[PDB]
Amino acid sequence: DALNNVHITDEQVLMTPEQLKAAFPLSLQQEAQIADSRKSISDIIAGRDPRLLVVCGPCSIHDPETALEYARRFKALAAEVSDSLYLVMRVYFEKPRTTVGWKGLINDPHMDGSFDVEAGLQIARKLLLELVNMGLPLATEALDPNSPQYLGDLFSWSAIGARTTESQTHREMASGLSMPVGFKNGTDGSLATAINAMRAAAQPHRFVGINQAGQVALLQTQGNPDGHVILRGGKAPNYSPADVAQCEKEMEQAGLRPSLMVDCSHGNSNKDYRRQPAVAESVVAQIKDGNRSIIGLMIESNIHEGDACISWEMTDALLREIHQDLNGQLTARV
Amino acid sequence: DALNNVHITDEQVLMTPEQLKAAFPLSLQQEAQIADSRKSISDIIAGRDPRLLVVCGPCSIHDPETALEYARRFKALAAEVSDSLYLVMRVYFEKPRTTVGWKGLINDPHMDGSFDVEAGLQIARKLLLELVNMGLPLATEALDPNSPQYLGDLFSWSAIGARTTESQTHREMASGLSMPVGFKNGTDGSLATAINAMRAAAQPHRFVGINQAGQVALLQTQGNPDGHVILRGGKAPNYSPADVAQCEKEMEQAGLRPSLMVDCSHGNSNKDYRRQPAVAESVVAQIKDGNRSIIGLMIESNIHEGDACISWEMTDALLREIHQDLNGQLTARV
Ligand SMILES: N[C@@H](Cc1ccc(O)cc1)C(=O)O
Ligand SMILES: N[C@@H](Cc1ccc(O)cc1)C(=O)O
Repeated sequence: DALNNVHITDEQVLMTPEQLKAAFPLSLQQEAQIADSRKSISDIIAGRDPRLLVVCGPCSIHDPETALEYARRFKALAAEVSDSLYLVMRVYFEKPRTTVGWKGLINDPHMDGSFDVEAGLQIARKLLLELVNMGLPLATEALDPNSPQYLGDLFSWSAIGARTTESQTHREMASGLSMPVGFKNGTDGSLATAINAMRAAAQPHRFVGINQAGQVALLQTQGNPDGHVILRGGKAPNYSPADVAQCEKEMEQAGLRPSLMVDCSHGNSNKDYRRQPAVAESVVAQIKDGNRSIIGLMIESNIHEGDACISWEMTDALLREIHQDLNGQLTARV
Repeated sequence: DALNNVHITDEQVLMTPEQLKAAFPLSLQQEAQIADSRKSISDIIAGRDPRLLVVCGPCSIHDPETALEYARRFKALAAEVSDSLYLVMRVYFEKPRTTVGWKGLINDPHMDGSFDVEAGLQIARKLLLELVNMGLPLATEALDPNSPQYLGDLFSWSAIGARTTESQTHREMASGLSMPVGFKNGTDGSLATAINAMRAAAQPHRFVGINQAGQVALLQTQGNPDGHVILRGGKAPNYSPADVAQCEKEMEQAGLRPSLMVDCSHGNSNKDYRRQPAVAESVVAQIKDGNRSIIGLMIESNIHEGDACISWEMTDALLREIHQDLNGQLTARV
């Protein structure tokens, strides 16, 4: 053709969500465990559970074995602290916002720039199934309408940022996701985008995505009742008590019940791993001081540091310190 | 299902690109016309055609009749300046840059929050076909891997921004597009993203999109040889002679022959319509003083003024004045 596919040499129909799930299905036990973790995170966000939601893990998943080692250490740490903190392992296969670099375990699993999406999807789903069998709740970030259909049944929490809310085809996708959702503030620091997205997510909507057969589809949503804001900083950090108070005020003026998670990383640490514990400790001080809107923390943490990810030893010490400082000023708030 | 589509109430398969094009096919005259306008734009970008490429039109399309009214004036003006300026009408249905508001003619053609994408696609393609039959080359912006399959056969030029380059599944989509492509600089003013994307677009690549049957597919690309940079400001405008010289320097240092278009709007006018003409005039001055890299202009222009769109009268006066000023210096470059 003179106009169509002039610069396309080949086209290959991808494996569908149907086929991926049939090749790597969930067991009844795994399904029940995931539903229960989603319910627990919903209860925490809604204030019915006193514990603090801690989404912690690597900046981006590198390979299955390292992720499993981190998961072993993380589950070990979580069993000791779960009476005050609900640890959820973030499994991000890719990093937002790059013109450059490795495309991640799903797109380039062989790590040679070959773009083998189909093998990456199977590797990722197998790894996620293994993580679920370890008893770990998993956290993701929604960046497109396709990956929820392939892998969303394995996650208990999702972050929503500008890649969703600034599209028009699927800006309302959060209202149709089966998991609790946290809405990141604007890159400039605007809370309005996150607040509007959180309010809209509780309502029925329609968006363009795919069906289980990999076909472009129009989806009608029911509304997602489990939403909260994520404070991740803008040009300047926004975790301070004054910024938290401003967030609570803007949420209350929107008619929402103030519920927010503090990202200790990117915009509140300014890309430096050394600042994350300071943000976490400021949040702990605020919770001690009768703050009730802060429902969770986000922490970027690898086995080693240096990346804005803190080392595993720092993560262990920090989570233990938070648990010791958060004695029962969290049962105080139910 | 207790895990899948909990908050989804309905799902229907959207009309495929195949079916859309079967319902609203291109006549062979329009096909040859679009191919010829693509070739002419490619010639301008490569420096074979001395004329200046001018992409100009509404901030976004409001409804079909307003678009047609604009189009008749724009075609009339294009006829009278066609020896020096090659006019291309920008037809942007979606806006980038929002989380609230009207979803545009494609998603909400009834403009009542209905999200009737299937009717919007047909209305949009009907409008585009009528615009093509008026003899107007058309310009779009690629914000999505699916909309090119539905409507790209009607466009002669496409802008490429962060929505493409800062995804990791279709970051190379431009290398597989059948039309010349302009790469916008980063929001911060960084030229590296646009330059790297422009270089990568000339190479064979792979990206995830859809086939003509609406199925998720992996596309292998041949490479797109018709690329240029779009200067659209950052934290400050970047159209000045010093900024253009720096862009030339960075492009040459990347191995690219300097070829750029100056956006007289968003970052370069500070979203103040009153400043758009000055920008354009500056570009004119630079060409009169020996510039060889500036190949085009982009102008946001509607029937009425202030949106940072300029009025049609401002547009007409500005384009005529540019045409008067440019006559001889353009053939002297090639
Ligand atoms: N299946 C997803 C919802 C969804 C459906 C279609 C999509 O394209 C994206 C997401 C869930 O249960 O959360
Ligand atoms: N059909 C487009 C190329 C394309 C193919 C698949 C996509 O998902 C997107 C774009 C063109 O000819 O320009």
